[PDB]
Amino acid sequence: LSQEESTLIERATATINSIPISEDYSVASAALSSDGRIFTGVNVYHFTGGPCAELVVLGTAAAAAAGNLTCIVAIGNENRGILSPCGRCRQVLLDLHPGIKAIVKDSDGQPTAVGIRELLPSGYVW
Amino acid sequence: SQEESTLIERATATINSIPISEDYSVASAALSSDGRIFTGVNVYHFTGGPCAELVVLGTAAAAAAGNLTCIVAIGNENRGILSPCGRCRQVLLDLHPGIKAIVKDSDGQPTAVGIRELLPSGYVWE
Amino acid sequence: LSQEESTLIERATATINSIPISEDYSVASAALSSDGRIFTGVNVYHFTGGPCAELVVLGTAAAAAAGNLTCIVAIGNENRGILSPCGRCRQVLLDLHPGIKAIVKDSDGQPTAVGIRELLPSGYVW
Amino acid sequence: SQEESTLIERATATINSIPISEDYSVASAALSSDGRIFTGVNVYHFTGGPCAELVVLGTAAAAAAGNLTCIVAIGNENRGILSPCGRCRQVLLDLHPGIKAIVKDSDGQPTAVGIRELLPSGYVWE
Ligand SMILES: CN(CC[C@H](N)CC(=O)N[C@H]1C=C[C@H](N2C=C[C@@](N)(O)NC2=O)O[C@@H]1C(=O)O)C(=N)N
Ligand SMILES: CN(CC[C@H](N)CC(=O)N[C@H]1C=C[C@H](N2C=C[C@@](N)(O)NC2=O)O[C@@H]1C(=O)O)C(=N)N
Ligand SMILES: CN(CC[C@H](N)CC(=O)N[C@H]1C=C[C@H](N2C=C[C@@](N)(O)NC2=O)O[C@@H]1C(=O)O)C(=N)N
Ligand SMILES: CN(CC[C@H](N)CC(=O)N[C@H]1C=C[C@H](N2C=C[C@@](N)(O)NC2=O)O[C@@H]1C(=O)O)C(=N)N
Ligand SMILES: [As]
Ligand SMILES: [As]
Ligand SMILES: [As]
Ligand SMILES: [As]
Ligand SMILES: [Zn+2]
Ligand SMILES: [Zn+2]
Ligand SMILES: [Zn+2]
Ligand SMILES: [Zn+2]
Repeated sequence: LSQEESTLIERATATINSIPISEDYSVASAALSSDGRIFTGVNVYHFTGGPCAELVVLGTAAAAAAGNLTCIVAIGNENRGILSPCGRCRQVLLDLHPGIKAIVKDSDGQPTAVGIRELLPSGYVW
Repeated sequence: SQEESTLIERATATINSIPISEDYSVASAALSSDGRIFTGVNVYHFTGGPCAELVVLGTAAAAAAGNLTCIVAIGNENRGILSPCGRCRQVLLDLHPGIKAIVKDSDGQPTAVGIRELLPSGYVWE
Repeated sequence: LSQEESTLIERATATINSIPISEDYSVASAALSSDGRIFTGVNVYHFTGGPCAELVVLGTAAAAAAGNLTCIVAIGNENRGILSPCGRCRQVLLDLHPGIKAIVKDSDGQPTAVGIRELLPSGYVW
Repeated sequence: SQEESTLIERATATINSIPISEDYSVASAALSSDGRIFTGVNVYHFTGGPCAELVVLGTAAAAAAGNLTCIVAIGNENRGILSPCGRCRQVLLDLHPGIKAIVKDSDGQPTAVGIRELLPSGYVWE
């Protein structure tokens, strides 16, 4: 319902729907920075651990000296909507942006922002 | 080459435009067949945070860049050109088989080398 | 308190304490199979995503046609005790062994077996 | 060579001793300086599940094998020898710089090749 939430979802959705359907690049992500910017990116699939969209976003933000990221979401291609961050993404997000929130779907399938720590209970502290 | 220098210059500007960091310490820049340039910075993590080159691949994909023809990585602390790691070579060989990577030759001078030459008898993923 | 729990912890602990102190190999893991076997392994640290001990254990079990794994634990070197599985390990465990439990420490720092799904709420379904 | 054939034979027996699987489809066997042989099977996962070779590295480390001198990977479906992937070459070059890998030559016959030759102008991690 949030304007910030709807906008992030919109940017990620528009990003994935603007590229050709691909099995290598099938998810887009968008994150909001505390200094007033939004960074996007798409995943790179590879058996050796190609980065999820969220990790591409982290590198894109870093390249712009974005600093602290407060919220991030991932949207799947072919109108799949919000995709929950995988376990590796949660670990990287927790270690590099502990104050970040991730948008996921609740029981009713409605968008909801959750603290990263809640997505990774008793998380490993690197 | 003009295109070569262009990527080196862009990646160098990128890493020199962000705070010194152990998490974000390398920048990369790639050239697409259409002539566009894409950049990115690595995201270090023990679970396999993406190298700058992989962030670049995802950034280009988010822009529907298509095929990439050349890519280089520049390290912080004035280290200069860094040869692509083994994982990067595999991902590049699988997603952009015709791409070339810039590395330092015997005399420490930059040069463009085909991906296949950097991964002889390479494993071809199906 | 469980005998099965104490034994897994013991096997993992004995495994890590039997090798030279290393920054590359610093954690051991042990998992129980439904067919009556216990598999161990140590991590392999690498920036490209060297496998955590638990992933080495998964490959070791697979090599023995172990089948279904029911419980797994990780023990750090230098008497660090039980280490919670990282986010990537949780994702791999969920996708390859959905019925498995992981031993982690509770508020009182006491060993406790938890369902993998509880360690990865609203988990991404590959 | 006798040692060569030994690794090939061991890895072949390993992959042929487990159920056909898309998650566990390659076996690897390595030789240590002391003469011991270590095996393992890959663990496929998009977040970067370990290749069989990395599982082998962790298995050897759990036995305090020390330095590894040679390693090979054998694929299921009677595919035979598989060249080590780019990520594997990087990890091998960083943790076992003097190791050699068995690959198929021009005539498709097995041969031992130094890791450095498989990763020319390789990135050296610090
Ligand atoms: C044959 N092949 C493989 C196809 C394979 N089915 C692709 C696949 O499953 N990709 C997925 C891998 C990562 C990605 N993903 C998942 C969770 C996330 N929210 O953290 N962020 C993210 O980017 O989601 C993709 C997704 O749902 O299409 C090739 N690409 N060649
Ligand atoms: C303590 N710590 C770790 C510090 C560690 N020394 C960082 C490090 O070595 N990072 C490296 C990881 C990836 C990156 N790299 C390497 C090869 C490449 N050309 O493919 N592309 C690429 O981006 O190069 C970085 C580099 O040389 O500083 C933390 N960040 N917390
Ligand atoms: C300089 N350097 C890096 C040193 C670095 N500090 C090592 C490090 O942090 N390793 C960690 C990486 C993975 C491992 N780990 C974590 C969570 C797990 N339960 O899922 N399973 C697992 O094996 O835990 C190790 C641990 O706690 O020592 C080198 N190795 N060269
Ligand atoms: C649908 N799916 C994916 C199926 C996929 N085709 C599996 C696949 O290609 N796996 C490969 C991933 C790693 C492995 N591999 C590659 C190079 C190596 N020499 O370094 N060592 C190694 O173990 O080789 C396997 C291989 O050739 O079957 C699932 N498992 N769910
Ligand atoms: As939000
Ligand atoms: As070039
Ligand atoms: As248990
Ligand atoms: As050999
Ligand atoms: Zn992810
Ligand atoms: Zn790399
Ligand atoms: Zn892990
Ligand atoms: Zn590999």
